[PDB]
Amino acid sequence: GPPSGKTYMGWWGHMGGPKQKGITSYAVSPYAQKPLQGIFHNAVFNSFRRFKSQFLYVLIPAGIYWYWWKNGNEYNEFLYSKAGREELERVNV
Amino acid sequence: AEVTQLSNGIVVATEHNPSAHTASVGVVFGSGAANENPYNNGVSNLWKNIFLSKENSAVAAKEGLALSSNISRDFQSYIVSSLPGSTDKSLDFLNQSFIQQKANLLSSSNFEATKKSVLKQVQDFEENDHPNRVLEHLHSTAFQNTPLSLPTRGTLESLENLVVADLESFANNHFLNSNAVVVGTGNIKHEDLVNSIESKNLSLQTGTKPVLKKKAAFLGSEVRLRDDTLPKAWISLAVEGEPVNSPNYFVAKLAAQIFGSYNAFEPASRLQGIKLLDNIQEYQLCDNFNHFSLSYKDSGLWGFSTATRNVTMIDDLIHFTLKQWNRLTISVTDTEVERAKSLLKLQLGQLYESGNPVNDANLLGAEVLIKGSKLSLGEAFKKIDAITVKDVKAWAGKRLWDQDIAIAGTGQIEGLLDYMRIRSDMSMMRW
Repeated sequence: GPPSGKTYMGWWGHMGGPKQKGITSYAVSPYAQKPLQGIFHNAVFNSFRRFKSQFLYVLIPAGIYWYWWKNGNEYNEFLYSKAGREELERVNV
Repeated sequence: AEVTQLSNGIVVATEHNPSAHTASVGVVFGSGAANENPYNNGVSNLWKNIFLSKENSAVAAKEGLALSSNISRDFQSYIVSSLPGSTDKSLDFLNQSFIQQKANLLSSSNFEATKKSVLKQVQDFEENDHPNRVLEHLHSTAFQNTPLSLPTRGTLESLENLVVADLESFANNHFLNSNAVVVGTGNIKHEDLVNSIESKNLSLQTGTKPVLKKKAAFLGSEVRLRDDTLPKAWISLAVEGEPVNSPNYFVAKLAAQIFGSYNAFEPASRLQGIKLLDNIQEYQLCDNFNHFSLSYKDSGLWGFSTATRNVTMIDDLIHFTLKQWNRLTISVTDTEVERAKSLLKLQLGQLYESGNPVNDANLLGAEVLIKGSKLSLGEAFKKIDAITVKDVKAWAGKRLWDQDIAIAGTGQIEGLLDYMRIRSDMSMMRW
């Protein structure tokens, strides 16, 4: 077969990053480690650290769109009651 | 081989050979690199180069004497060679540098010249000798935080803190009469060595070596030293093996002879009766490999080393080798065991019967320190001849089938995969 256009990823041995020199890494077998030692401190302390960093980007847009829907729902309930009958005739013209 | 303890507690061992034209006399101690801590690592390598310094070698050369020294993980040796008939001259030289006078070698002018020479050797070893520094990193990751992980040359960071008071402290704890064996090989007979030692009365104080707290233990782990500016990839891989004085000592040596050594550029090494060579010669997966079985006082290592330039097919070379190790448990044949019996008797016949009395003095003294005697070559040949196919399958099912490994590598090792895909090749999923 013929070759194709150039890419930005390669394969094992020629993946295509910069040259590496001076970094050393260490690991330990999973059979030599004690099982599930992150069931307590990661679930309480670390998940609380991830929650409160990102909760103002979500709950300030969520409170804007919930306040808007709640006033539009309460104004439609007033327009179709008995007390809101002369306002219904003038917002329908 | 004759062993004899004297009246003052000195052990003398001798292997006489009347058809040799030289003689060697020396002292072997039973402490090596595995008797140090991470702070004084390298004091044995410094004591070797103090013995081989220029002012010491010039005194011996005027008498016709040559000096040798060897540092290992379990022992050290200091050997003097001469002509057969100058053996009392080499005993007087060995007396005046270990017993009666040792403060003239540790002068400040001689110590600083020696220390900068050793610092140049370790720096040259770390940047140029790639198959040998990968095997030293395999010892430090398999036996980590245990005495058997320290390198025998020392490290560059530990050698620059050593002073002359560190060498005197190591000699006072380890160069003792209860830790030593006096050896003799070549054209020297046992009774003239004993009568020459007994003529000098030799007080020789009664200390005892310090005992270690930690026992050596194996751990499955890995270490990667990636360097993309190097032309090859060098890899070593091993499981836990047999110590000295094991009942399976020769069975582990025969299993490594089944897979053996290889050189891709020699025409006769491509014709060997090894089934691994059918897989790796089709696409030329490597340049060379060799299988080892290293044994120490506490534990051991069993595995192989390799070097290659086919850096995009590293995962096929590891996969094909580990699938051949699986066959020792299930389907090893009878012709492979009979071929490895004959090649193992040739291999250790060339080790124990070379013509060098310095090589024989190292092998003899290291064995009397552990066992108290030396096994003959005729009795080792009968143990090899009594190994069956059931002995190999029983050993490999305990040591190799579904076991933890230790890996070390340097160079262009991007194509070497994770730990867990190499670990899963230690069983077959078939059985």
